[PDB]
Amino acid sequence: AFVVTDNCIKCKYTDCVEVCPVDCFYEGPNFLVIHPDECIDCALCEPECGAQAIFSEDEVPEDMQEFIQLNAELAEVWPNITEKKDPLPDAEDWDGVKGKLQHLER
Ligand code: SF4
Ligand code: F3S
Repeated sequence: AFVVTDNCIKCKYTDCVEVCPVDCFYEGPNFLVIHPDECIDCALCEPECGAQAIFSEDEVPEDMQEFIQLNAELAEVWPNITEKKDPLPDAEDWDGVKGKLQHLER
């Protein structure tokens, strides 16, 4: 599985969904996750994310490991998203800001 990690939060560009051949992205108010059972590890979404938030599960930084099960948990409860939409307002201001997990909205 690939995993969405902290910098997606409050940015949510959604550039990643357009290349996902299996549509396994799931949508929160201010964050996206990857459903690890449906994801086929094609890696195509990784270079599409301007916030560089997406990692292969085995390359998730040590300080963001919590995001692995968080993706799995929220992918079960959020609605599927298969089409690009406008990034969140002020996404540029939050791109690069650390510890945005504290801002995650369910
Ligand atoms: S790695 Fe491929 S299948 Fe998995 S979330 Fe990214 S685009 Fe979709
Ligand atoms: S910011 Fe989030 S919505 Fe997709 S393009 Fe990057 S993982």
